Amino acid sequence: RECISIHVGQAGVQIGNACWELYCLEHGIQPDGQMDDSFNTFFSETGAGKHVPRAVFVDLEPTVIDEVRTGTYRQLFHPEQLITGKEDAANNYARGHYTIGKEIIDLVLDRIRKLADQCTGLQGFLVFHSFGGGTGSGFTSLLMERLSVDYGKKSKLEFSIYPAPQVSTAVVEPYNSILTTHTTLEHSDCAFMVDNEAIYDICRRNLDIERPTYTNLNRLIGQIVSSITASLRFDGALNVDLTEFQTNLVPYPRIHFPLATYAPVISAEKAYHEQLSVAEITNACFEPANQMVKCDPRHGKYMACCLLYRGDVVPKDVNAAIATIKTKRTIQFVDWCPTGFKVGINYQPPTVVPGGDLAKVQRAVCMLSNTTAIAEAWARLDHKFDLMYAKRAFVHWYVGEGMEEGEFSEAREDMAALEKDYEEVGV
Amino acid sequence: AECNIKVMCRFRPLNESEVNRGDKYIAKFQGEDTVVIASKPYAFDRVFQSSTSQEQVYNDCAKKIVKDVLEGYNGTIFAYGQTSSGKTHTMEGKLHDPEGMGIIPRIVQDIFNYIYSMDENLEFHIKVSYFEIYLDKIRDLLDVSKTNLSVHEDKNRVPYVKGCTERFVCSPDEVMDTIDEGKSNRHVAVTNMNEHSSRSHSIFLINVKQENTQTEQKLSGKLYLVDLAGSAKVSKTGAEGAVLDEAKNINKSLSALGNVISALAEGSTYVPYRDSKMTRILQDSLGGNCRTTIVICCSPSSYNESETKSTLLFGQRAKTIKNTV
Amino acid sequence: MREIVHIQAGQCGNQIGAKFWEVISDEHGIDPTGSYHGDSDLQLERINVYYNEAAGNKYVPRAILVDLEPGTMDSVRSGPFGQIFRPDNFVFGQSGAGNNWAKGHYTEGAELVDSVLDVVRKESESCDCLQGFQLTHSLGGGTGSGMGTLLISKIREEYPDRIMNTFSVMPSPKVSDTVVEPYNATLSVHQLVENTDETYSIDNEALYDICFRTLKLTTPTYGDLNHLVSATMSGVTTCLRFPGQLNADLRKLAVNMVPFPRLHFFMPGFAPLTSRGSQQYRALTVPELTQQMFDSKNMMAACDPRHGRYLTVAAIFRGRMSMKEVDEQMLNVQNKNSSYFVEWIPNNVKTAVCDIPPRGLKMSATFIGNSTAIQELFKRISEQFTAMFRRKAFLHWYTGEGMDEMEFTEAESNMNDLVSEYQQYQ
Amino acid sequence: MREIVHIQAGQCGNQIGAKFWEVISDEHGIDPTGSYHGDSDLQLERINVYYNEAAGNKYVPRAILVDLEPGTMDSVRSGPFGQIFRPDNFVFGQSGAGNNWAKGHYTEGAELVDSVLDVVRKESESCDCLQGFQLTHSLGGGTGSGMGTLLISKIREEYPDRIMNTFSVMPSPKVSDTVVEPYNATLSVHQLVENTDETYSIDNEALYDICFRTLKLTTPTYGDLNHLVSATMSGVTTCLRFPGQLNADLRKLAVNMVPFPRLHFFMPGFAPLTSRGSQQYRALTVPELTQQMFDSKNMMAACDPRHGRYLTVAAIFRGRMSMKEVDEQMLNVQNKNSSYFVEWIPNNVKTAVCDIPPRGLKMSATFIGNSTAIQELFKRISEQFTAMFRRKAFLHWYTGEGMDEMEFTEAESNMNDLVSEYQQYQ
Ligand SMILES: Nc1nc2c(ncn2[C@@H]2O[C@H](COP(=O)(O)CP(=O)(O)OP(=O)(O)O)[C@@H](O)[C@H]2O)c(=O)[nH]1
Ligand SMILES: Nc1nc2c(ncn2[C@@H]2O[C@H](COP(=O)(O)CP(=O)(O)OP(=O)(O)O)[C@@H](O)[C@H]2O)c(=O)[nH]1
Ligand SMILES: Nc1nc2c(ncn2[C@@H]2O[C@H](COP(=O)(O)OP(=O)(O)OP(=O)(O)O)[C@@H](O)[C@H]2O)c(=O)[nH]1
Ligand SMILES: Nc1ncnc2c1ncn2[C@@H]1O[C@H](COP(=O)(O)OP(=O)(O)OP(=O)(O)O)[C@@H](O)[C@H]1O
Repeated sequence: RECISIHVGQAGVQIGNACWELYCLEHGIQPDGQMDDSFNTFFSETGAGKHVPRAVFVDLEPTVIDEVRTGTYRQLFHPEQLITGKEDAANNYARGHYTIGKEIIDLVLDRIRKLADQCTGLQGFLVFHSFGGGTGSGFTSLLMERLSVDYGKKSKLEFSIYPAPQVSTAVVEPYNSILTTHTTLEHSDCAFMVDNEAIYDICRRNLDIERPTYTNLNRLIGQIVSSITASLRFDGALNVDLTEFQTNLVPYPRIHFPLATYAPVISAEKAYHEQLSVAEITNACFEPANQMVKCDPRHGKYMACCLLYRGDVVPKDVNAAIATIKTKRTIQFVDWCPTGFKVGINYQPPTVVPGGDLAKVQRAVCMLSNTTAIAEAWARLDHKFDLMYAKRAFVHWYVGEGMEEGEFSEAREDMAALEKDYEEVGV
Repeated sequence: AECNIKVMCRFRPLNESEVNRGDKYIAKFQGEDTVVIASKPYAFDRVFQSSTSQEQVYNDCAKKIVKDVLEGYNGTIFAYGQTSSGKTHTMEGKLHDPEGMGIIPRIVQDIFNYIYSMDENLEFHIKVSYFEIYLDKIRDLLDVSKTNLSVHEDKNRVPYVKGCTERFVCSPDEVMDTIDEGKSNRHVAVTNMNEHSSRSHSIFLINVKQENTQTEQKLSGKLYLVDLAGSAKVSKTGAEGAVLDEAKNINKSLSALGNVISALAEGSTYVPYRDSKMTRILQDSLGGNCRTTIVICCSPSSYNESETKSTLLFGQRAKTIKNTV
Repeated sequence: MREIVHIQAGQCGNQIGAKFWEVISDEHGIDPTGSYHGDSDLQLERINVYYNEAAGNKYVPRAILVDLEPGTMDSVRSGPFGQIFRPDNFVFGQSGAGNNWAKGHYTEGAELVDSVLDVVRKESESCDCLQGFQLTHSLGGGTGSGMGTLLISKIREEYPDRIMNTFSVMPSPKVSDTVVEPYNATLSVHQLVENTDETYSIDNEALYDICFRTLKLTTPTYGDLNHLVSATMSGVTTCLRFPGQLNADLRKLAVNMVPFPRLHFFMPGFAPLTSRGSQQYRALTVPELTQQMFDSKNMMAACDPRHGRYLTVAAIFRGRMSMKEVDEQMLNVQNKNSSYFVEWIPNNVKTAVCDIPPRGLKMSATFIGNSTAIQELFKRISEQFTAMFRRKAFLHWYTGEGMDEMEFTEAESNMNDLVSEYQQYQ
Repeated sequence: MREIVHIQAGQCGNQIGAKFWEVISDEHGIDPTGSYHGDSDLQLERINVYYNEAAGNKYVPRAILVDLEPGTMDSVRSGPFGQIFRPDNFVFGQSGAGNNWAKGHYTEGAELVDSVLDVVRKESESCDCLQGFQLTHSLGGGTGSGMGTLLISKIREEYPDRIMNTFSVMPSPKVSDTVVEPYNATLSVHQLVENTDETYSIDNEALYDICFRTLKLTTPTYGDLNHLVSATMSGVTTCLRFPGQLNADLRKLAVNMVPFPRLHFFMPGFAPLTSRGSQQYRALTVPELTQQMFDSKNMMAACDPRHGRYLTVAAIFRGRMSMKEVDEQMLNVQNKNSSYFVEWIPNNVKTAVCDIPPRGLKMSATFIGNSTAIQELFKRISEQFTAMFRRKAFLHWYTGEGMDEMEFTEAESNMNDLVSEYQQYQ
């Protein structure tokens, strides 16, 4: 019951800085790399009293891969896993895919094969990237093509980071987001999305962090990925493996875009002045104020909702909680999936990061939802791309890499064909 | 005074790699002017169907430009489309055979055969050069030493190529020798989609300085016979190594040609001819006193349907443009 | 590892270049003798991107200091930091350019640029993987304008893929220190727009304006102006010199700041720029830096940005700071001031933040901006050009070096075309 | 959080403004250096409403000190509290107004107000939510009268919802310190009544009268008068600066003190105003303060309230005190003195009490009053205006700045209309 991870781009490796911080903390694994069957999913034993992740960090720019090599997590990570490039993709989908992409995939794809044969219970994959720069967009679509044709049958958990609706770190990333989604549609088995201003807004309102940096964001993002894989790492009343997400949330093979959320997002001082049970955290995860993307669920409908709980949670009260969700009319499921609910329970609760921002709670929920609410984000992301594409803005960089007018049109009609499915299933 | 830029279309037969793959013959024609692709008519001035020959295309496409450019105006003929479509076949072909050869040597024979029909006192000073754009460098084809020429404006601010080996020719047989010398010097690599993949934008200029000894009215006609490269998707071609760097400057120029065509078609302000050096020498063709006619060679296969339909959008967007002749 | 070969040409380019090495050497804690004495080990991480390791823990910059007047090298050599440079890099002629573009481009620098090109090859082949060429020159005079564009042509010829970075100090009619300014400027930009990918249009008139209004200096020497221009050079390369929450390479700045290949003429800025009196009466918070960055008067070019619109801007921040407050300020400066931003681009801002501020200061920022208002610098230079060119004054001194009148015509057409295209997207 | 941007214009407005910052800084326990050293933490609660936080636990007031004479800023800068202000806020010309309304409004201040408006935008956008603009100016002279009303027009134009608070120091014929008093006064109030929502009509004649009768001072300097006017400014804003049993915002004062939009000309007061000898012979109880508040001679305007009637009055109290004794005194002062209160309004009194008295004093109060008797200040100014306007004396100095005679006619009509409407509700 293993699952190997890869981390592409600045956003991916920055997630790995905090995501593996809480994985090794949950299993008592110090940064030195030592202190039974729980840690085998994400840590392999090396001889006697030592552990190594099944992790790969790739970034064509050498800026932050070496930062881990000189940071505090030097002994934990095997130094050959920390793969680095020579020059930067520089916010170009084509540069990370054809020029600089094609010089290092021969190293990392065959290295990912090495971890496969080292493992036996490889369930699937979980990649970490963003649609902002060329690394997270170009190199992943290149690698996903060669990883899909290599294995195919195995699953892939895509934890992408959108560009926000109005907030944004760059100008060219609509070209990156529309081009990487043209290839990611037919390859990724599950596409989990994250937004920038939403997670800024969540910790400001609920957690009361008025001035967060990116390291504060990646703590709870790793908690979200840690929650879905906690059922594999620990025992519970009703465990769910990675294969449940493909069978429960993907009604059709093209609409495979869930939405992640987490609760209770509560600070240290508010935990004492607020009681936590399954009912209020369940209703807290469905409201738009706590969704990880800037899309309101009332505009659309929930096709499916996988509720993954942690900590001491009995199995009879969850049935009462989901009953209140079904009768509440502000959120409504589709008629084609009336029993749109899956429950998962784990006895081991979440762990608090030392020096972090989140507070320790006896129970927590990590709810995944496949819905039509993401079609609004696709439309406004596709709409803003049309103004730059109409004037041929920033096209001379991509076609200078080797592309042409054609694949931009294929990326446009593919997005319309994707939205053609969302308006179809929204009936 | 003012004329319309003449857009035409041509299709080849399905090649060996296309019929072996089992590509469907999606080409459907409603007359000799419109083609129906994906249930959409794409209108052109003359749609040369798949069964057309070399002589059939030349008699309707570039037969009129011989008389236009020798009247005193300038001409420009140039092919567009993805790789393996037949741009090198339609323009050059095989110059030894009368039937297999393309539009370029037929233009050569028609001008000289036309001039012999004229009176002896009509003097004709015909100088010809041949050069290409390779890695964004103006590589001369009739000369090897000159690596990169410089773009210069004429007396009335119109861009030309300075230092080009404008060889004064006398007979048409000498012109065929110049093309064979330049055809060998053209950078042509091998690819799975196109074995004869022209990796450069070859321009073959015919400057016919013509003046009558009796009337003394001097005239000049520039005829730019250009053969562009193909807009090659790297996924289909698999360009790696040196040819990958060639694909950069090729699609950069073709996209830049798409930029000025998209800029001029909408009636924009600037029309960036200075975006690329390929667009510079075409500035007299696009926004000058030339009766520019353009054909596009398109592949009829459904495998290349994406790049094919984009060629038609480039064509129909170019249809709304009018030249100030 | 994304190395950078530095070029300095002309008296102004050598002066801003000389002070530029003074600033970043203090950022890395490098002695004037070249020995490293920095406190933090992160300074020695990416020290290779501007220096080369030598024996005895000594370092030497990859600075190719070019000129035609030997007196400029003596001032740099006798300066506080002259001893750190390699003595071999000082390639210099005997006779000055005399403020003639054609001399440095055809006769004086054409024989010297062949010797300089071998040194560029020496520093490039010693690199692991060079990213771009950081050049510093003024368009006033003959050395920086004429020989500099010639040197850019050869490097662009041999390296058609690297990032050709230039800092073109171009003056205005408000400060006309030389009668031959338009011919030096109009002919230099004829080569820059065709070859280069970055052109930081800095003006002396704006630079003096900073010293009086926001810096509040009584006697601004040229060295005070060199300190400000050096701050912009250290700001744009701060991402690829230290770890940061968002590391944007110069290629990653060029991809966002260049929506079309010719539209690569920028307008730099820097903050906090506080006087000695206003030090304690100013908060170091992030919104205070942002309002000083986008201040119309705090631009280092004569063109006010309110007269046009930004195609795309960048803000390279330095020091520890929350990303959320940076994103809100990048958000707010396009909501209310949407008239100063073109709306056919949805998001005109680029962000970046390093985890190491400047030495002595707690926080800092650096601005890049490609505005449609910048065309008036080219418009007024064309007015000065056509004013002197209509009667052909002082053109015969260019004919002696083989330069023809058509080259002035081709430069003016390419100059005027540059004015029209910024007027299109305004 | 209901922030307040402060404006100071003219010599008198800068003097009362300079002493105003002296008083409230001592209420908050703020050093002249700006560092906070207060005993109670409640002083630092709403410190943002007049100050901005700075590094090193330093604070700076949001004081935009405007003038046309640079000598006024030197006196404020060299004063006991000049070092706390930001040096950037001191926007000032070179030549004084010369006691001409048209100079400051059209020629002298019109070029300077554009620079001042950018500083108003700087302090406003840094705020969270500004409530109103607290302006201080005298209607005598050209700077406060002419440039001040121009500045009020631009701020009222950009901010048509905020509370435009002004403290118009208007003299009487009993103290005629300038021959051009009526033209400066008549033209200034032409703009104030159309734009502003508060006009605290303070008179120098009444201010000197306080010093002799109830304060019993031998040599009342202007600084003694500035201490009294500062007490009124600190009194009206005491609700929104500290916790209180009834917190009335300036909008909550404007809603009660303005029964019709033009009737917004007030008459301030303050108590306890005791001499040095009468300190021990006076009880600090609440009824003793109330009789001093409503005392006809203890008003800061030349118009006695007995000659007319109060439309609506307010009493902002300070310090610990029972609400019942306050309500009885507010009740009793309208029962027996009902002739001095219009009865078509049932209750003409507004009450408010803070839980923090002034520094050094145990209890205090502050009076606001919109009386029909206030019209005689406008009547006598109209008599002086028509006396000089009937033969058009000294009008030609206003024609040089483009001001026409019809603008004097429009001001006089709006002036005389203001006199008639207070006569209506008398
Ligand atoms: N901000 C600064 N500007 C300078 C400085 N020195 C010169 N300049 C400005 O740049 C203008 C021209 O630049 P240069 O001094 O380098 C003339 P150059 O050396 O290139 O030619 P020659 O000296 O004739 O060989 C010049 O007129 C000044 O306006 C300086 O130290 N700092
Ligand atoms: N209660 C006080 N009244 C003052 C003070 N200074 C002046 N005044 C009175 O206000 C009257 C006019 O106000 P100003 O002194 O400000 C004249 P202003 O500066 O606005 O114009 P110019 O000085 O001509 O530029 C003036 O005649 C005095 O009666 C003061 O410090 N305190
Ligand atoms: N939530 C979150 N987003 C991040 C983080 N780091 C980067 N991002 C986002 O990732 C986007 C771009 O990601 P990348 O593709 O990795 O950018 P890059 O690696 O610097 O690409 P280059 O410019 O070519 O070097 C940015 O727009 C950010 O908004 C992070 O730590 N947390
Ligand atoms: N109409 C046609 N009939 C028969 N054969 C053709 C035709 N068009 C092309 N071919 C075949 O294709 C081969 C090469 O095609 P060609 O080089 O003309 O493609 P291209 O479009 O010129 O490529 P490039 O992108 O280099 O311009 C020729 O050798 C020829 O046999």
